[PDB]
Amino acid sequence: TLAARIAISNLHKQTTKQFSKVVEDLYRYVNAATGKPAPMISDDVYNIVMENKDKLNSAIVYDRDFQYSYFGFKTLERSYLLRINGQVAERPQHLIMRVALGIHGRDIEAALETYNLMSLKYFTHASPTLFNAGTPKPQMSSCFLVAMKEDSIEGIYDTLKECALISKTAGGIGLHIHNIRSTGSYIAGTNGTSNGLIPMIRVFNNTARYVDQGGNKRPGAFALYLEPWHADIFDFIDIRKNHGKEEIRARDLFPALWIPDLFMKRVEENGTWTLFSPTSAPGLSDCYGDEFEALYTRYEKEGRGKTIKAQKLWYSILEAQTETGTPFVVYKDACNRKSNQKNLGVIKSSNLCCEIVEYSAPDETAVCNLASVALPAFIETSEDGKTSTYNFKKLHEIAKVVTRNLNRVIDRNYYPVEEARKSNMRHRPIALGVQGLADTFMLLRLPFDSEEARLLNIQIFETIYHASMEASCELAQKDGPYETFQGSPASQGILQFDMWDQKPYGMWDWDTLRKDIMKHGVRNSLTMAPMPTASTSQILGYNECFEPVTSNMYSFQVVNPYLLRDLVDLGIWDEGMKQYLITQNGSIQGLPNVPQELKDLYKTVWEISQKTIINMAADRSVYIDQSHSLNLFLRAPTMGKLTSMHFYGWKKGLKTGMYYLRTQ
Amino acid sequence: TLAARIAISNLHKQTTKQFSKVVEDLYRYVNAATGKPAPMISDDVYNIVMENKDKLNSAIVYDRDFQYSYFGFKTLERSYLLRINGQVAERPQHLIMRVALGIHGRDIEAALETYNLMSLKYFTHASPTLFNAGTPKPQMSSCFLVAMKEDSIEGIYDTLKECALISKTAGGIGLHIHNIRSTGSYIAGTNGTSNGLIPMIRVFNNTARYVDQGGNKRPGAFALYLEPWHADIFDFIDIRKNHGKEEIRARDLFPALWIPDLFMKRVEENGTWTLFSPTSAPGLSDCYGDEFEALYTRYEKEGRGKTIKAQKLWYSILEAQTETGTPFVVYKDACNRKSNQKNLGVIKSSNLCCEIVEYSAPDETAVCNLASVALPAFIETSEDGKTSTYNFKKLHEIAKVVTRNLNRVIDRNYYPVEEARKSNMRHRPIALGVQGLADTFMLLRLPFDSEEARLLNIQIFETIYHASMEASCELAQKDGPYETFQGSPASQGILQFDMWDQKPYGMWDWDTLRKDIMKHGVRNSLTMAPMPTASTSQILGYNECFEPVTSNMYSFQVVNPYLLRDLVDLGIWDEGMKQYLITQNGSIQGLPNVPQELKDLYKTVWEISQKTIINMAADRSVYIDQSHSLNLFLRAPTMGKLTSMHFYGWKKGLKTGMYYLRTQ
Ligand SMILES: Nc1nc2c(ncn2[C@H]2C[C@H](O)[C@@H](COP(=O)(O)OP(=O)(O)OP(=O)(O)O)O2)c(=O)[nH]1
Ligand SMILES: Nc1nc2c(ncn2[C@H]2C[C@H](O)[C@@H](COP(=O)(O)OP(=O)(O)OP(=O)(O)O)O2)c(=O)[nH]1
Ligand SMILES: Nc1ncnc2c1ncn2[C@@H]1O[C@H](COP(=O)(O)OP(=O)(O)O)[C@@H](O)[C@H]1O
Ligand SMILES: Nc1ncnc2c1ncn2[C@@H]1O[C@H](COP(=O)(O)OP(=O)(O)O)[C@@H](O)[C@H]1O
Ligand SMILES: [Mg+2]
Ligand SMILES: [Mg+2]
Repeated sequence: TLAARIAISNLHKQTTKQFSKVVEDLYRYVNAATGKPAPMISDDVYNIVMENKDKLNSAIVYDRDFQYSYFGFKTLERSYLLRINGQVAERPQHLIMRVALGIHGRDIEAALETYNLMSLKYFTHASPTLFNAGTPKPQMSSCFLVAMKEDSIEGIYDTLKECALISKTAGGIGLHIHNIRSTGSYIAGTNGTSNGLIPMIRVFNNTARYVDQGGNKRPGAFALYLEPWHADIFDFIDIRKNHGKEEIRARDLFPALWIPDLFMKRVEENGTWTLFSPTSAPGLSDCYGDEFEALYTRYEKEGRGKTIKAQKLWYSILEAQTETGTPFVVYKDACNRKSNQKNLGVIKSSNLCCEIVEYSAPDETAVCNLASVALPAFIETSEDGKTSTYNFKKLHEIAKVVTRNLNRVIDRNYYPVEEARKSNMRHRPIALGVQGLADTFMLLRLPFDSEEARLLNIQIFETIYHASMEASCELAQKDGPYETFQGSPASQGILQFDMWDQKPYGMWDWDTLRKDIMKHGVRNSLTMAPMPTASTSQILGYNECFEPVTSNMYSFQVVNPYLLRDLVDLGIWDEGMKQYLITQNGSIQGLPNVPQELKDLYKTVWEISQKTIINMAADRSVYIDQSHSLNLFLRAPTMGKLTSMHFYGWKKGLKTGMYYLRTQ
Repeated sequence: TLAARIAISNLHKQTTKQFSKVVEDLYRYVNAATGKPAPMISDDVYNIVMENKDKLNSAIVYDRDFQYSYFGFKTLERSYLLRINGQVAERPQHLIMRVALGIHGRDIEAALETYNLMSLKYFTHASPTLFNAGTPKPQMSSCFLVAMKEDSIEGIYDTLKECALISKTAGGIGLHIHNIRSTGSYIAGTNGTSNGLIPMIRVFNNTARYVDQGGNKRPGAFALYLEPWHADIFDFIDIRKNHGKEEIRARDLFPALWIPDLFMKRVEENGTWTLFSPTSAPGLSDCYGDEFEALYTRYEKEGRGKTIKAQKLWYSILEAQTETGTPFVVYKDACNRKSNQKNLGVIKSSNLCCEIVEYSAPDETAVCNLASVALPAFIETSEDGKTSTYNFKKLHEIAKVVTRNLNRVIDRNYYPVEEARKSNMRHRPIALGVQGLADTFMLLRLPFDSEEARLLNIQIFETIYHASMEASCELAQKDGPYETFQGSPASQGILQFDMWDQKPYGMWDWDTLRKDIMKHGVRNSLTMAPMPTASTSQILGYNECFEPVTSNMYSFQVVNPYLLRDLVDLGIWDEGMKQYLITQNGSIQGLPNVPQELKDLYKTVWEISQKTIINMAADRSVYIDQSHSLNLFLRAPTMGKLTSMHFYGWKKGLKTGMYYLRTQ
């Protein structure tokens, strides 16, 4: 609580103050053990700082280093602040300014604006952008979607190499493997027999452990995508199980289902499902919707696969999620039907955290650059105040700033492999998200499940999508649309919510925007993909992304600051209530002397109906370009509950039915 | 014993008889599950059989199918005889003829000669040649030596792919990794820190399990080579240990030491040894001898590494061999100093079984094609007889036949990767070996450790080397020397034994041969590499390669046929002696009523002095081009014993000090 203004003070004492000097130290750094010059700032950002040192040096407000809570600062200290000899060289303000310069280059005024907005916590960029912006090979991208190059040892190992090269410089990976022939399929060149996915997965698994994001940084992180008809599907979904048969597990990877509607239809009808090897039943990953169903159905009649009962696979899916939190679930038809990149071809996968939906192929590895807007920063106490209100106007303004940021990142990025550069330069996607929706709702006195919260959620996501497309239309006016604009839904005036066949809420003028996009283009094929903010939310001191809090009382013991305020304000906060909190896993329900309104406001995710989560996810989804990383939380899980959740999500038209399933 | 002329009879009944018809069945075969034409004979060998069916069909003697003992036939049945639908289609004679045609093509008379000699068991070819000769992509090579392409993720994964592609089509691999920076070395592109060899080994390990020699054929089989100065050396040697720390072991691979003399010198002097990362101490793998010692010594003074006591590494080497049989030991200086390929550059590794010594680099993967001569087939009962004698003249004749065979294999081979083709076409090495030396010695009434045996060993290897170079000089006269002949020791008249600074035994006219090689060249850079014959020896029914028997009584219980003969001939073979054999692990020493001469003749390897093995290995080594796969066998092992063995071998100038160390 106070140990923050204590440990930040210590860094100040143990660090150089003047920004242009820290930059000098970074830039002139030599790796001692090898005596090699190891500059930690690009030449270009170095020169820019030296030619602007007074302006740059004087713009920085180090008081702002005290915006960070204790965990936030320590998060910054451990992994983000550049170090010289195991000693931290950057103060948080310094990091921020390096990033704003990393992103903006010669445009100093744009860099100053980003410095102010980030230092004041209106928004942040994703971890890799913070780690690497303004450094010599700035790999600022968070996400890569990799296509298995070919069903051959040559393509498998070309793919493995690619993944290694990517993991080297710190992305997370989604990799689709639908085209690999299954167990027992014939191998012609040697008259042999395939052992299927598992032994191939195990090679990728080891690669992930080996290539730890730059040498002792973080284990490689790959999610694998598979359509539920693949004949190896039962072992794939179990890849994370704790119990026996070590040679058949792949514990360092994450399995994801790329589900066609037909699977769901068959599950609900209590029908049959057919398992195929892709050699016997080709092209299934390369179509979707009615076209997929006609193709699948024919192959199924032609006897080309093995028939089981659908509900047998399902029950196994459900078992695996209950035990491991995986596999993830992303609906292939929804993704494909409702994607502005549909003119590129069929989208075969999502990504490590199920927010990105972008087209990939053997020659194109889809990329995304991310940032998240801090939703609390736009609450103003009103002019009388106390009403508090929500400044949608400023939100719109900042989302436009961040849009332009993520666009510069595209052009200034170092891409690990050529397949990533080719994709990104062509198609130009970007990913805006949010953090602290829970905090916003709290501050404003709205319960998560309330109709008021429902409305705010809709308006926030409408404003972010509108702002991002407005900014992207602006950039297309200056710089031209992205190469692949023509033929896109957006070129026809079909925007995300149109694809859900809905009217927009209408807080913004979508018609003028649409008129404008049709005439001038947009600069980015996609703009929205709300992400977990698993790390960045913790730097800023807010609840991750768009989920309710999991607990009003984490563990160092820290009680929800909004709840604490309230308890003291009511003459009820004593030792007998702090007790009823570490024991109650952070709940206040049923608790004796506590007003109903606080109970309704400080509900945990474990106490909110997942029908409420799904509904709200489905509401904002009309304003999301890509998808979003929808964690599901079940207290006492049953197959019946799990089933109704997936199905409710599925019939709502979600793209990401489920990220992790969390239990207790 | 009789179950052989029973199970062979059954195959006959269950197989088609006429050779050209089995060929027809093979050639017209369709993979049923996929309906793809899967011809199991090349077009070229098919056409040859059809244009010569009477001659081919009538030359075959199916009585010869009864040359094979019971284990031999079953070995053939399980893995070698081509199958159509899980049913064996080839009789052994058929296999033999396919191979002779696979090797010889249009030269029918050469094919007939090879058919007679193989069917009559004068010699055989190595497993891959038997599996694949005359099939559509005939990969007949047994050995590949792979250079780690570069100290980078790009080169590591290009290497991994290469190994996969090779393993696909059934070779064994030696891979040298001396150039990979060790644990804690700096990584510049990302300001990180290396985790060294182990996590990289684990990726190769998984690849070996995955790529099982054509799809369900046999696990991948890789040996790794490392010079004992590499800073990761303590964990490398322990890679096969059974006990804890699973993440640090690599149990599906085999570690091999590539030892400079200096290591040994330092061990014996009780001196220091210095551990380096190759980034801090470059070029050590790229020189040998005095040049290596001056370079190593300087780096060691310049403080570039970590200093320990030599005997600490050694003791650990010795511990690991005691427990796992590994690491193998091959002396880098001996290999390099005494190699006809020395004009190519520094040889950085041996192979999976430590018999091959060939140059490899990022663009050249050394290859070898193998065959073994059955030493027993050249015993004739003499003209009066009973003396038995040894027909050195026929041995010479057959070795010349096999030389020409292995040369055609080179030209007719399908190479899995371009690096293997480039090497093999340039340099053209080949590998002759032997099987049943133990049987030969027995039949002839010579104890393994006798002076008579010593002499025969010297003469056999002299005759094989002479014959092989004679034949290879013949081919150079027709076809030109191999591309890289000029500048070689052999081009200067320096033959293997010259490099040991020895005179040849002189049973053959080496001077005329030398005159001839100097004028005309040889077709192959190398010709001799006696191999384990771990499988092929068992097909023919003889003791593997050049080792004494391990036991006069294996397990189906089978007693040494030469010993059995003797016991019945002496009125001593009863139930009380068969007993003293299953219990005595197959020994006859100390046994009451048994003549001294039989005790001396039927000594086990466990009862022969390893000084005798080393001596005899050192004797024949002067006639070996490459090296040979020298297993060592110790009853009750101690550090002192193990040490004197390695050192005695080392001072004898051996190339392969040790293959496996076997214990009990
Ligand atoms: N376990 C195992 N799997 C293999 C092996 N070789 C290939 N595979 C798998 C990898 C691919 O999914 C599939 C086909 O591999 P390739 O395309 O390299 O085989 P190839 O072109 O020789 O035969 P094809 O014409 O594709 O049937 O079989 C092997 O040696 N062991
Ligand atoms: N554990 C781990 N090892 C790595 C990683 N990246 C590279 N290595 C190892 C593999 C090589 O032995 C060595 C050098 O790798 P690279 O040549 O790909 O690194 P780079 O060229 O970026 O840096 P350099 O100039 O070579 O120091 O470090 C990593 O992300 N994790
Ligand atoms: N452990 C990880 N290693 C590498 N990349 C990751 C990891 N966790 C998340 N990512 C990448 O960052 C993206 C967004 O994740 P998020 O948790 O919002 O990241 P952060 O908050 O660290 O910026 C994911 O889609 C994924 O590609
Ligand atoms: N398990 C194996 N897998 C692949 N190759 C092997 C294996 N064992 C031996 N080899 C290859 O064959 C060579 C000679 O071995 P040997 O035991 O004489 O083979 P074989 O008797 O089967 O022909 C070795 O140097 C190695 O490269
Ligand atoms: Mg193929
Ligand atoms: Mg490098």
